[PDB]
Amino acid sequence: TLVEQILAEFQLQEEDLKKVMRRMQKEMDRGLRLETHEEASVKMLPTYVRSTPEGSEVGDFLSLDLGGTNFRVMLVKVGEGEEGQWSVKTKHQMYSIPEDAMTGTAEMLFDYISECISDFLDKHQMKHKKLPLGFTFSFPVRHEDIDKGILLNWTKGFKASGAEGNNVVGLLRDAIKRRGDFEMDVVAMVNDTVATMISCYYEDHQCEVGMIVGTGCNACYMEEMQNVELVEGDEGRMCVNTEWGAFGDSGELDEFLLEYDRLVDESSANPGQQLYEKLIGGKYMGELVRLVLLRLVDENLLFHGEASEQLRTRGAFETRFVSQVESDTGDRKQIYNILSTLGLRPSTTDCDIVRRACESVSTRAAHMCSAGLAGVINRMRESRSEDVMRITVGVDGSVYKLHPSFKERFHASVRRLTPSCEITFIESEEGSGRGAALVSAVACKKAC
Ligand SMILES: Nc1ncnc2c1ncn2[C@@H]1O[C@H](COP(=O)(O)OP(=O)(O)OP(O)(O)=S)[C@@H](O)[C@H]1O
Ligand SMILES: COc1ccc2ncnc(Nc3ccn(C)n3)c2c1
Ligand SMILES: OC[C@H]1O[C@H](O)[C@H](O)[C@@H](O)[C@@H]1O
Ligand code: NA
Repeated sequence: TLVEQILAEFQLQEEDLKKVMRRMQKEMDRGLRLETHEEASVKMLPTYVRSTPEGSEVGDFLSLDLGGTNFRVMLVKVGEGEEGQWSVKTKHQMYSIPEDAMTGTAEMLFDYISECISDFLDKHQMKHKKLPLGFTFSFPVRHEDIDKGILLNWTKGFKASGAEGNNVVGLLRDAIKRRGDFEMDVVAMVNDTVATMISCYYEDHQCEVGMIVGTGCNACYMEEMQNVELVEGDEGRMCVNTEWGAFGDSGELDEFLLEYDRLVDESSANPGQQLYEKLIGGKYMGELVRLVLLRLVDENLLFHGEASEQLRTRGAFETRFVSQVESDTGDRKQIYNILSTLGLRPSTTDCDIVRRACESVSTRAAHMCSAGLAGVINRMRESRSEDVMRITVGVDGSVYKLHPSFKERFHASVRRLTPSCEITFIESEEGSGRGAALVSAVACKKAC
């Protein structure tokens, strides 16, 4: 009961979720308007990705993916399909980011990116090939066009100095000039949410929402042009990057924030920023569980009130451990092994408590995430005339894909909050790479 009283703090009633949903909708409306776009916690950044009236280039494309724990370079072949365009990743290489490069300047980081591109083109006999470049940049960008935009600020622990406020495409093109080895036609820069939505659209034309639940958490959707006041025109739709991770940054989530949320935030690389994301993302989930277990040990409710050296160190309870604990069949074998590796010798009840602590944090993440998506979907419903809105949501991220129960708790909670909406959820197959190449193929018809 004492353990259950502490875990009860993570509960969110239907009215709590509807309140989050309504406040998300409010912040989304505020971000789209000129008078409030600047002070808005939910930035609602125009991407310049429009509902295209046909015009795509076919062939091989080079796709870049910067945002995750590592960095990826891939080759994607695009062609004329039934729907419109098919796309397939043919070659790929993952590169790790060094400590001195992540701490170093923007020019140091982008030179390393340019060095990785050289390594890929050399080890694939294509340095002599002038390919259009597609760039998936999983960070908040204020766009001037499809191939132009400034980094607003780093998120998810990134720190490369002299990057914020500068044209990201400009940094990459300058780094390529600084090398002289190869030549790239940097054609498009898209967010990971956008890349995911675009790749899912060719499988289902009803896909007008992109959502990422991985290290970070964010969504994009197709907004009516007349509602995107930060761009000129009233015809068609434009994809808007909500940057919903920053919801709560103006105090919108204060009544829902817990001692563990406050501890994660103070110790993070961005204190006071990405608060909503800090309740959901894989960068923070395992850390939230760690802080809960530590509370239980101080209250003498877990491990006889004794925590290990590893359990008392930041980042030790990895997000994958949350997913592993919740995959346990009931024999406690998976929980025991995780805890033993963390230097603990848990009892049968300690294992059960750790499971409960994991479910409490991951259920809150799924429910909080659902209120956001329901907000986007109901906002889209309002700006349309039909009996039932049938919409497809394109999804990516390890938390949503790999966690044993997140997906289902999330789907059930979204459907509950979205009446007269028929939602289809599709997972992206190489969404970041294919999406960036698909946007690049259309953008090529105008620039290259
Ligand atoms: N089995 C797992 N279950 C749940 N979460 C996990 C699992 N494995 C890793 N993670 C976490 O999820 C994150 C990695 O998510 P990824 O899908 O690889 O996306 P990413 O490319 O690293 O960055 P973004 O923001 O999600 S596009 C890290 O924060 C991990 O701690
Ligand atoms: C739902 O809307 C869609 C669906 C699929 C798409 N595939 C490629 N490019 C798209 N849009 C682009 C690229 C460049 N611009 C100015 N607009 C695109 C837009
Ligand atoms: O990667 C998932 C998301 O993580 C962070 O919230 C970024 O600010 C956003 O650009 C990205 O889409
Ligand atoms: Na407009």
